[PDB]
Amino acid sequence: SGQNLENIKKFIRAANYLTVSQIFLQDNFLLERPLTFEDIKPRLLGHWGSCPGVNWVYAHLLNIQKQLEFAKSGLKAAFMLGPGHAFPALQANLFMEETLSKVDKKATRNAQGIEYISKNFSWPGGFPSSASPFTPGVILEGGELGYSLSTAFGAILDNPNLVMTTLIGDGEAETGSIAAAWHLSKLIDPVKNGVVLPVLHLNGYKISGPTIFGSMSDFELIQFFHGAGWEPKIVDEYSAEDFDLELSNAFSNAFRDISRIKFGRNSKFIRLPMIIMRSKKGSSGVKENNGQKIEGNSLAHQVPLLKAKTDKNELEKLENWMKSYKFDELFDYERGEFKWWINDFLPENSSRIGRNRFVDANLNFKELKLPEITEGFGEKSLAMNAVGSLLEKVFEKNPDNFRFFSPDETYSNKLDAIFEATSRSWQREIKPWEKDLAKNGRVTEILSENCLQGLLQGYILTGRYGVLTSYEAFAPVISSMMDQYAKFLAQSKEVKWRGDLASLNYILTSTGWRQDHNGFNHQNPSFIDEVLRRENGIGQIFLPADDNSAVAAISKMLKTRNNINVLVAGKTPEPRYFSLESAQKQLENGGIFVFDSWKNQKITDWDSISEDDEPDLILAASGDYVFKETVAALQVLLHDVAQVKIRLVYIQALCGKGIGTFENTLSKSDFVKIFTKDKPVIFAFHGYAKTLKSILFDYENPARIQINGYEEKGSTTTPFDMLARNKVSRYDITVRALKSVSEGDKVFGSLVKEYRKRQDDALRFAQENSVDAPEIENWDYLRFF
Amino acid sequence: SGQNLENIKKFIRAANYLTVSQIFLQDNFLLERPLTFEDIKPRLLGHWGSCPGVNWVYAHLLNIQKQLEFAKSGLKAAFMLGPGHAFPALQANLFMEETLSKVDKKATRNAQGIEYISKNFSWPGGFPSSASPFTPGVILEGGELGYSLSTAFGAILDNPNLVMTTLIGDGEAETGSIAAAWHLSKLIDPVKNGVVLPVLHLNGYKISGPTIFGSMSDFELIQFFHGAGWEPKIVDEYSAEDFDLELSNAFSNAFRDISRIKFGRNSKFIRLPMIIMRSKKGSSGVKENNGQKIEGNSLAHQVPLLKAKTDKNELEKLENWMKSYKFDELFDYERGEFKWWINDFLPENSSRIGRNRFVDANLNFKELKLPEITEGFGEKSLAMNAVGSLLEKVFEKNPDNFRFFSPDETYSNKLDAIFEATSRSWQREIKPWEKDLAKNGRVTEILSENCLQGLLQGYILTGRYGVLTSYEAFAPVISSMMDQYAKFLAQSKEVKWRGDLASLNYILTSTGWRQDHNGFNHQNPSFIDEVLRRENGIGQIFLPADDNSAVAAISKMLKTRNNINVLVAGKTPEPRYFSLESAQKQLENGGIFVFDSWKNQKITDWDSISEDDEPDLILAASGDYVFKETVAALQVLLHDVAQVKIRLVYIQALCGKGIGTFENTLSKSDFVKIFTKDKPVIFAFHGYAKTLKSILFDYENPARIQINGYEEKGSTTTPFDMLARNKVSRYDITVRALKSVSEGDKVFGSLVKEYRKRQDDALRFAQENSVDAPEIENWDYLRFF
Ligand SMILES: Cc1ncc(C[n+]2csc(CCOP(=O)(O)OP(=O)(O)O)c2C)c(N)n1
Ligand SMILES: Cc1ncc(C[n+]2csc(CCOP(=O)(O)OP(=O)(O)O)c2C)c(N)n1
Repeated sequence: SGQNLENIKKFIRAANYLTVSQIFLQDNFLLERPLTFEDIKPRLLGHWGSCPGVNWVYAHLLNIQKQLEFAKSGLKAAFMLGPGHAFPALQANLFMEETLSKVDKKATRNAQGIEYISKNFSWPGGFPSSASPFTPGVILEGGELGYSLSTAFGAILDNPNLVMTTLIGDGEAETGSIAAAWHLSKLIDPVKNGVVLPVLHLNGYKISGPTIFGSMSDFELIQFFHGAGWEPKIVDEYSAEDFDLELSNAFSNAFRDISRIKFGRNSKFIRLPMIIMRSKKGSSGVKENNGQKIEGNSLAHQVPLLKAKTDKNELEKLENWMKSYKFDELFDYERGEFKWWINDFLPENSSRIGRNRFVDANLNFKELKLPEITEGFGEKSLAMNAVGSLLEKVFEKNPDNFRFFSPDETYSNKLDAIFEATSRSWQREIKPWEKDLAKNGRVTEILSENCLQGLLQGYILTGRYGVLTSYEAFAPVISSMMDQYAKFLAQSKEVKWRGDLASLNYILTSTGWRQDHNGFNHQNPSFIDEVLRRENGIGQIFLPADDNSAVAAISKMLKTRNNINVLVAGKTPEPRYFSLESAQKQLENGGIFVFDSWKNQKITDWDSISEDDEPDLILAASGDYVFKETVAALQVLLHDVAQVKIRLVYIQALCGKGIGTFENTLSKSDFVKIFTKDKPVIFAFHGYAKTLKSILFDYENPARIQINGYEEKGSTTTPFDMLARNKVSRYDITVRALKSVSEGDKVFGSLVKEYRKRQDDALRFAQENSVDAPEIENWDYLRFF
Repeated sequence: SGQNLENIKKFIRAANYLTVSQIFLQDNFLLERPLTFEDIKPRLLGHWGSCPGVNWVYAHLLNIQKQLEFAKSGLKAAFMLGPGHAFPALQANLFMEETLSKVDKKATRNAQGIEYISKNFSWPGGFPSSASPFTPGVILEGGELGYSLSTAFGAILDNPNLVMTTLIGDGEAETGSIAAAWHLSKLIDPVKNGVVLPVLHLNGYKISGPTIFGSMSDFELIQFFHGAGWEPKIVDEYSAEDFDLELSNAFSNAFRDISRIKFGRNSKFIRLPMIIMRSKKGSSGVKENNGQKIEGNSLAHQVPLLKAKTDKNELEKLENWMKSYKFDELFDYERGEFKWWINDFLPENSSRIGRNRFVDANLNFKELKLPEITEGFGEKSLAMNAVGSLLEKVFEKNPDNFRFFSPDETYSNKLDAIFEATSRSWQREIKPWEKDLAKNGRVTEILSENCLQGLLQGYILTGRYGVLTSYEAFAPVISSMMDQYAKFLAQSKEVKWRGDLASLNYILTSTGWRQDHNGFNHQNPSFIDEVLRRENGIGQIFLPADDNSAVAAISKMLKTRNNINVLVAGKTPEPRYFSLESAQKQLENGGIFVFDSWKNQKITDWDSISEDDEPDLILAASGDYVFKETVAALQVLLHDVAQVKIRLVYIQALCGKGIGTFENTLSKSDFVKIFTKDKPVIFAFHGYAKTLKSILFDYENPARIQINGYEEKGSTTTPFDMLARNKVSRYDITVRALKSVSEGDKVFGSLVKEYRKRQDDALRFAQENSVDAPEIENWDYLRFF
C-alpha cells in the first residue's frame, strides 16, 4: 500500500493542477514562461470550493477498483456527482483516464489535449460549466440540488453487481428531497439489487454562510444517521494523515459490502455503510486575500482571485498557487505525456470507473413485449379496472425490466389487479393480518412524491421501464423535478452516441370532479399544463372516453420512446360509447371523433366533409366527465329544436405542437374542415380554461370559441352540483348553445326558462335528500358501438 | 388530579360519541328508540381511524390550560391539526366549548345544536368534511399533507407567550417538507418568540399499509429524534396500565420544562421537548367484521361499516358501538343539557384553546408605515440595489411586524443593503471570520424552499408582513404550496368574521437571460404562469423596466391586501428610461407606456388618440431584457426606413383578469385604441410564449399578433448569444418587423440581408473572443426623461 499511497498523491496533485488550469488559463498551460496578463481569460467563470473534494473521492475509488479486480472481482463501481457546479474537477478525472478520448478524439492524454480541455471550459461553443448529457457516464445533471440520493436508488435496481457512490453536499442535505430519501433502504433489498454508497462532503459552508450539518458535533451526527438506518464513519482533515485515513475508510466499507452481498446469511433488516468526510472548503488553494480568509470559508465558493487579469499582486498569487503542484515531476515535457507512474496506477482498461457497464445504457435497453388487447364486458365501463388488468399481463411477460410506483394509492385508484402477479417491496417485519408485502416485490410505495419520481427516473435512464400513478391534484408537487428531466431529454438529442430510452409515463385518476370523501383541497388540474409547456417535441396528454379508449391509450404510451406522457381518466362507473375493435383504435390516428347528428353519420376521413352541408353549431368536449354532460345536452337539443344541425366532436389527445399526437398532429387546413370557418363552438374542458386557450391561439378564428372548464369553485356535494357550480352541467351547455344560435331569444326564450328551471329543481333535490335526482341518475345516454 | 382524570375521561367519551354521531346518524341522535335503517345517512362519508387521538390531545390540553391559569401564568396554548381528514373530532371538541356558538347561533350546547352539527356534517350545503376557513381558530387547511411543522414555526415568531401544539401523522412524517423542518429549531430563539410542541401520532398505518416510522423500535426513534435538536418522550397504549395517566404526566412535564426554559435563562442552543404517541388505529370502535380485523389495522382509515343501511348485522354493530359510551350519564335528557361535571372541567371563557388571542389576525393586524420614496439615480440602473435600499428603511420604521426570507441568496441577489439594520438568525456557535449572524436576526436563511414558504405563510396568517426572494428558475419548487394558500384566500372571502390580511410578496431575480456561472439549468420561467392561473381575483405580476419603476412597484405591493404578488427584474447594470414621476403615473393608469416615434409624443390618456393618425406597426415588450432589444431595434428602423410609423408599447403589470392591475385593468375598448384593430404587433416576452397567449386570447384579433419568448434554448455563452438563440434580439426583431409591413419581398430585401450579416458577425466575434462585440457593448440607447 505504501507504493499505492504515494501513487494516489500524484493522481490528486495532477487533478488539482488541471482543475485550476481550466478556470483561469487562456495560454501557457505548462508554465514554461512566466505568467503575464495575457494568459488569463477575459471572463472568469466557475467554482472551486468543492472541487478538491471531488478529486479526493475519485482517486480513492480508482485504487479500490484495482484491488477488487486483483482478487474476488464482480463488483463494478460508479460515480455520481451531486454538486454539479464542481464539473471541472470531474472533467479532469475523466481525462487522466482515457474515458474522454473514446468520445472526442481531440481529448487525447497529451499536451494537445491539455490545451483543448483547459481553453474550452466555459468558453462560448465549448464545454459547459456544469454536468450535462455531453459528459460520458452522467445520468444526473445536478443543477437543481436535492435529487441525487433517490436517483441512485433507482439505477441500482436489478443490478446486483453495481455499487453506486454518490457525493452529497452538506448544503444540499438540508433539502426536503434528500432528508426523506435516507429511509429508502427500508424498502429495497440490497442482495438481489445493488448497493448505494453515499458520501457527505461536509465542507462546512454554503454560498455565503455556514451549514446546519456543519454546526452539529460528532455525537449528534452519529446518532442521527444511525437512527435513519445506516452505519456512518467520520474522517476529518484535522488529523495526522488524511489520505491514509481515507484509504482505510473506503477499504473497510467495500469489505462490509462483499461480506454481505454473497454470504446471504441475513434475513432481517440490513445496515448499509456511509461516509462522512470533513474538510476545509477550497483546500490547497489561496489562503488569504486582503486579510479576508479565503480558504476554509464561504468566500472560496466561486472564483477566489477576481482581478487576476488586472492586479499585479493577484497575478503573482495565481502563479504561486499552480507552482505548488510540481506538475513537471508528473508530466514529461519533451515527449508531452505522463510518466510511467500513471500506467501502474490504473493498469486495467475495460473496467474503468467512468465506463461502467451496468450504469451505461445501450447495453441493457430491450424492447417491451405487449400482450393481446381484450375488450371490456358489462353495461358500465370502468376505466381503471381495464387498465389494471392489462398491466397485470405486462408484469408476467416482462419479469426483469418493468416496475410500478405509487404513493399508497393503488387500492384507492382501483389498480390492485396488478397484485395477482407481484407484491409490494418491504424489508421489515410482516404481520399476519397484513397482505401484499414481500421482500422481492416489484411495486414500491412511499408517501414522498419526490422519492417516487427519483426512483422512476433512475430506472428509465439505466434502460428500463416503469409507470407512476397518483392523485391528480397532488401531481404538481414534482413539477420542478419533471422539468429538470425534460432538459436532459432535449440536450441528449444532440448527442450522437447516446441512443434510445423508454418514455416517462404517468397515470392520473381520482380527479376533482368526483372527490366524495374529500372537498376543495383535492381539485387542482395544473400538472398537465406544466407538461404541455416544453417546446422540444416533448409532452403528450391522453384523455380517454371509456375503458376501451383507455387500454389502447396505455398500450400506445408503452410503445413510445424519449418523451413524457400523462393519462387522465376517472374510476367510477360510466357509460361506454365506442367499440375497441375498429372504431376506437382508428381514432388514435389523429385522436378525434366526429359525429354528424342530423344524418346519423360518423366521419373518419377529413376530406369527405363538404362545404355545402355544414353544421349550424359545434359542440365539443375533452374529458370523460365533461363529455357525458355534452352528450346529454345534445339529446335534449335533438328532442326540442330539430332545425338546428349540430356536429359532435371529442378530443382524445393533445400535444405541445397542437391537436393530436406528435406522430399525427392536426393541421391548420384540417381544423377549418372540422370546425367551420365562422360558426359558434361551445367547448367544455376537464382542466383550466387557459390551458386550452394557449393551444387554440394558433388555430382559425379564436374569437368565436367559447371555453369553459374548472374554475376553482366547489366543496363536498353531489356530482351534479359540482358540474353546475363550474357551469359545465348539461343544462348550462344547452343554454349557451341556444344563446349562440340566431338571436337566442326569438323562440328559445321560453326554452331557456324551462332549462334553467330544471337545473333549479335538481339542485334543490340534492340539498334536501343528499342524493342526486332520479331524472339524472337513470338517464339513458347515446352510444356509437 | 384525582377528580380531574374522571372529568378527562368523561370529556373523551362525549367527544367520541359526538364524532360517531356526526359520521353516521341522520336521526335519533340520542338513541331513545331502537336504531333502524331509516336513521342512517344515504351516503356515508368521512374518516375515523385518527379521530380518537385528537380527542385525547384536546382534552389533555384543556386540562393543562386550566392548571396553568390556576397558577397565574401567562402561557396560552393553541391547537394545530395536521391530519385534516380528522375534522369531525375537532368539530366535536369545539362544540363542547362555546367557541362554535360564538360564531354560529344554532350551535348552542344543547340537543338542538347536537342535531344541527350531527346532521349537517358532510351534507350538501352543510359543514365540509375537512378543516377550512369556516372553522374558528384554523390557519392550516391540511388537505395536502405536510407543511404543518413549518407553519407552526412561522406562527410563533413574535409571540413569546404562545405555545403551539401541532399533531403530525406517521405517514405525513415521511414527506420531505416534514423531514426538513425538524432542524428549524436551530434558527429560532424560543425565549423571545414562543415554543412549538409537536405530537407524533404513531398509530402505525397509512391508508392501506404500515408506516416507515411504525416499523422502527423505541431505540431507533429516540436515537433519530435526539439526533436533531429535540427531547422526545414515548407513550404507548399497548403496554401501559393507565394510558390517560401517562398522557397527563407527559403533558405536565413538557409544559413544566417549557416554563422553566422560558423564564429561567438562555445561553446556548436549547433542546425543546416533543411527544410520541403510539396507539391502535381506530381505537374504541368496531374490532372485527367478517374476520378482517378492523381495529388496529389500515382498514379503519375510512368508514368501517359501509353497509349499515342495508345489512341487519352491521346495524347491530353500530348500535353496540354507540351504546358503549354511556352518553346518558353525561347528558341530561329531560333538560337537554350537559350535567354539572363539564362546568368544573372547562377553564374561563377567555382562557380557552379555541380562542387564543395570539392566533387571531383581527387582534394583531396593523398597518405598515412606508418611508419616503427616494428615487435616486447614478449612471446605470441597478434595480436590486434600489429595492434593497428601500427595504432597509422599512426594517427601521416597523421593528415588530416585518421579516425577510431567502434561501442563502441575499448577497448573490444584490440585496445585502438590508444588513445595515439586522443580521441573520442563528442559535449555534459563531466564528470570528463570519459576519451578519445574530441570535435575534430578523432574516432567516435555509436551503429548504419549502421551509421558507411555511414560515412566511405562518407569519402572514397571524397578521404580520414578510417578503420572500429566490431564483426565478428554482421558484417552481413550491408551486403546490402556493396553490393551497390560494384556496384559503378564496374561501375566507365568504367568511364575514375573518377580517384582513397582508399580501404574499415574492421578489424573483437572477433570471435565465444573464446566468453567467451556470447554463440551461437555471432557466425556468414557469412560476409566474402558475400564479396567473388562480381565478378568484388573485395573482399579480410586476415587470419593472428600471430601478425607478422597481421602487414604484415594491411600494405598491406592500400596500395591497389579501392577494399574491410577484416581482421579476434583473440585477445587472442597465439603461434607465423613465423618471421618478412618470413611473408612478404609469402604475395608476394600468401599467402601460405608449410612445409615438414619428412625432416624438408620449401618450398618457387613452382618449383622444386619433383614428386618422395611426401607426403602421406596433412594437411591444414586457421585461427589462427584452425591452432593451426592442428599443435598440426601433432606433435602427428609425435610421433606415424613416417612412413607416412605429408605436412603442411597454407593459409593466399583468393580472388574472387581463392587462394591468386588479384595481385598474385595461378594458377591451381601450385595447383597440392602443393596438390598432388591424395592424401587425410584434411582441417580445420575458417568459414562455404560451403564458401570454392565454391572456391575449380574450382581446381583439389574436390572429395578427406574433409572440416570442424563452423557447427553452441556451447554454453557457455571452448575453447577446442567448438572446439571439431564442430569436429575441434587435436584428431578428427588425427582420420580423420588415417582413410584416411588406412580405412581398420586392422591397427591403437588401435591408433584411444586411441585418442578418450583422448578427452573424456579432456571433462570430463572440465565439472568437469570449466577449461581446464593441458595437453592441457601447450602444447608445433612448431615454424618455
Ligand atoms: C434548489 C436550489 N436552490 C438554490 C440553488 C443555488 N445554489 C447553487 S450551489 C448552492 C450551494 C451548495 O452548497 P453545498 O451543498 O454546501 O456545496 P459545496 O460547498 O460543496 O459546493 C446553492 C444554494 C440551487 N442550485 N438549487
Ligand atoms: C401530498 C399528499 N399525498 C397523498 C395524500 C393522500 N392521503 C390522504 S390521507 C393519507 C394517509 C395519511 O396517513 P397518516 O397521517 O399516517 O394516518 P392517520 O393519522 O390519518 O391515521 C394519504 C396518503 C395527501 N392527502 N397528500
